[PDB]
Amino acid sequence: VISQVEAQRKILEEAVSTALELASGKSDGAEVAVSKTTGISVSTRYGEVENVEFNSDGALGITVYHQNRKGSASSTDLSPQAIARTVQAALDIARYTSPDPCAGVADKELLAFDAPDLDLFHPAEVSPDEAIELAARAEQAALQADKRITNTEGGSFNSHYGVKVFGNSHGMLQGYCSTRHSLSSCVIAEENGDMERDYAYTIGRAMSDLQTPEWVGADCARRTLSRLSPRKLSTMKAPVIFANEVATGLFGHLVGAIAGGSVYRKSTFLLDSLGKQILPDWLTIEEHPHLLKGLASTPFDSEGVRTERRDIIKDGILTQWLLTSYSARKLGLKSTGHAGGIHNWRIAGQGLSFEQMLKEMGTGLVVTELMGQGVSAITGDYSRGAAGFWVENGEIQYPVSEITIAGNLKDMWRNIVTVGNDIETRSNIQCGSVLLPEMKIAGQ
Amino acid sequence: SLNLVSEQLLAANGLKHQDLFAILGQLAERRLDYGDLYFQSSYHESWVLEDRIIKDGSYNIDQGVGVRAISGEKTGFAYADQISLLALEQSAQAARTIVRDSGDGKVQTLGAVEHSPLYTSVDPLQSMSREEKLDILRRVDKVAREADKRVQEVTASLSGVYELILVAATDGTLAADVRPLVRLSVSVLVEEDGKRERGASGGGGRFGYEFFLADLDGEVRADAWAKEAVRMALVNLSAVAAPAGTMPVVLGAGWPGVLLHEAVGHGLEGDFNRRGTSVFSGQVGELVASELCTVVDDGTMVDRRGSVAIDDEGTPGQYNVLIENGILKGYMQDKLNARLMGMTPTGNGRRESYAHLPMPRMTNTYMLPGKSTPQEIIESVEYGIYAPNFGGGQVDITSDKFVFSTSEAYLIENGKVTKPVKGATLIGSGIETMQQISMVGNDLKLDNGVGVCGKEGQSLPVGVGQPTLKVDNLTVGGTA
Ligand SMILES: [Zn+2]
Repeated sequence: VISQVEAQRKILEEAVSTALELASGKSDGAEVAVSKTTGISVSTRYGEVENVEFNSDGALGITVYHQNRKGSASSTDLSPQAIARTVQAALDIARYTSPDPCAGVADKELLAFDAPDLDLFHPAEVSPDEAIELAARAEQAALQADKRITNTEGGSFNSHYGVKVFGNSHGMLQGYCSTRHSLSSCVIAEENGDMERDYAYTIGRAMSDLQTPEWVGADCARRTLSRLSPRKLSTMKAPVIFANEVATGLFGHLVGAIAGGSVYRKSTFLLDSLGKQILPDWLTIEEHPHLLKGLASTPFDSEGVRTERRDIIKDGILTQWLLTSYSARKLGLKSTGHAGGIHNWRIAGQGLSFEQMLKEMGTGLVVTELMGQGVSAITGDYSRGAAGFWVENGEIQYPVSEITIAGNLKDMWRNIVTVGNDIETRSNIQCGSVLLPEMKIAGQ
Repeated sequence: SLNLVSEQLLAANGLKHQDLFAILGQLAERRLDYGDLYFQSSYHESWVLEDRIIKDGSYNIDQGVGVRAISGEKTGFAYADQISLLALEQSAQAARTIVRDSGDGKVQTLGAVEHSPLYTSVDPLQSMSREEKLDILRRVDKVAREADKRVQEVTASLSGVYELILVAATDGTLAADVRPLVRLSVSVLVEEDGKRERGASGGGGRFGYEFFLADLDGEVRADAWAKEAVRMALVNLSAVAAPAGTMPVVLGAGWPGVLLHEAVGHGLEGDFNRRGTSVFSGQVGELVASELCTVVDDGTMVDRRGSVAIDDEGTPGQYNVLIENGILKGYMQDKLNARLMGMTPTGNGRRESYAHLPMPRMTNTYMLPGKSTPQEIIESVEYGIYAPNFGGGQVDITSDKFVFSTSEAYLIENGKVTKPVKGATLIGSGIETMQQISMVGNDLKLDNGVGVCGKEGQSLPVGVGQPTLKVDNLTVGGTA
């Protein structure tokens, strides 16, 4: 596989050089990205192979600039002739677009000319038959857990490697390799004329960082069985815990609200909040783009800009926007290396377990799953479908579904009571469960 | 028809009909029920205006072949981002390994049959000049800004695709399509006394960009849509808190048809029902909606975003009655699930591209009109919501819970529409909510050409539709 990957890497590097050279005579600047992803995706049904999918995807993207006019083109064909056509397409477009001085290649002084090795590449030679056996093991462990499990949506195993190369007309040309492997199962349980489905999974850059198939199956069944016989709450106001998985998404809404694109367009409810307290004064959000093997580690952003260790929130204070080249120029600032998103967020727990948070809350709603969109970028208004558990006397009483929770993110974030030690570790943003003092719950 | 696509996809890439025979033969060396070869090329453009200038433009090209081998429940799948004999051979040889056992090698002779055309074969990317395309956007910007002094920002985009497909299969299917699709999107920001809000409009379909300059009720369509985005932004700017709880909800005609897409649409896709994982599994012949409700999925509609002259397996699009006077009639199928359920293809076998597997997917999903006027429906509510527009939604087909979120909504008080209210997510159970439909309007319309549907990571263009209707009890996710 490493001979295959090194061969792909050389091909991609030449493709970037070729595109940049073809552009150089007819543009003031150009940026070129190429990627290749290869691997396998398999599923099982009742422990037998269902699907075997062989994946092989490639792509080349180019943006060129002339008189501050921009044009872009892309192709999945990396032959020299296809590259020539893609370059000419982008150049032709830039004859019709308008001069826009905030457009252009990222600032030379911010580029990752010598990009760090973040050890993202841990390939595995997994045959389809071996992949199938892993999926089957996870699914069978789920199906054997309890006699109320009566159907399946299957086991699934995925293993891929990727090569990405970026270059631009300031002389940057840097590339890196990565791997991702994952294993999941999803089953259906029934009780008293009600069906429920849930899943469990494990993910990592190295095969030896995964949970066992049998762990996945046990987790899948536990989650699925816990959903049985839900109640629809009556309409009320109560405290709400966002369980760790959805709590990561609660902090996730911050990304849109502090993105430079939203800020310069005045389309964020946090427009006037830079340097002000938006979160509790003990809460810090640490960004760590250079974690070795990190799930969202990156040696540079999508415009080739260096990434840095940053405290996005420090002691409840919003310290910075998330800027790209274009939005930074619009605001008179410099890129913070956030083209393409955020790069590993970490929020520490304040010392309580999940069980202790339930005791602290006493009576209230725990949300474990949210449905729908219902979050306004410009106002912060929040209205989402929810499922979870009702808590009374500090103990889970029954599952709940067919309800909504509503409020405003500005209020929700400012008034967080505590964050748990039960940290979710499979995601970009990693935190524990989050206690909110009050939300409007719509139901019966 | 087939000829033109076959020259572009096969002949231009050094392939003939007999190469198709040979590759399908390679698949049939194993013990399969079915195998297919799916050829595609597509060309996508987009242009974006913001801050009164043309900021961005893009041109995107894709091409490839996907090859499937199917045996009962099982699919092997491989593909390549090129159209060549070697790509075909490599793909077929990988995909057939789904089963180890030898097959009888029997395949039906390849034979194309006529289908009805549903949209032009003229390339929309080439049929209008770039200067005229960009003038559509400039017009949108000018009209929006002239509509109200509070308009501070307008983003307007034009997006077009031209797509050629050819499918050849072991059951003798040989079919081709030429698929145009265009979309105009408008978003506006309004400001008053330091408060800001946004509004949006747009649509399109399977035709050229000239559609945006044609007449809509006595005005130029793009002017009308520019004005609509401004109107929506101004409604939202004035909106007050929505009420929380269970109440009557009156849904407008058209895009509020998202109701159907979420509450029944996905639940009636044959893959979920074959597996027994949908709440509708085994329920054919039962009352799954009020007796006032007839719900169809219709791939035959001339020029529409959601239509399929052929689906991605070569099956001509069909008018499929799913629910008739409240009674479940059947499911949307692809070839695989049809065989496994002992049913027949319905024209719902769709894939995002050559690089993805087809499955049962919606086309244009709507409710047939009834006898009530929209005014009668509004007048019947003492206290509730009127919601003439929505964003998107979501459904859990197993537990039968679904949501959809309002983008324009109002209180109804004493049978009159009163105060505009803020965006709220509405939640219910699919079958139970459909059973609460007590009034069905005489004013059926489909959406303007905006639908995007997701399933298993695959995005597709869809349509939805309905008349004005009344749900007697639905949970509204307000704060007040
Ligand atoms: Zn959908």
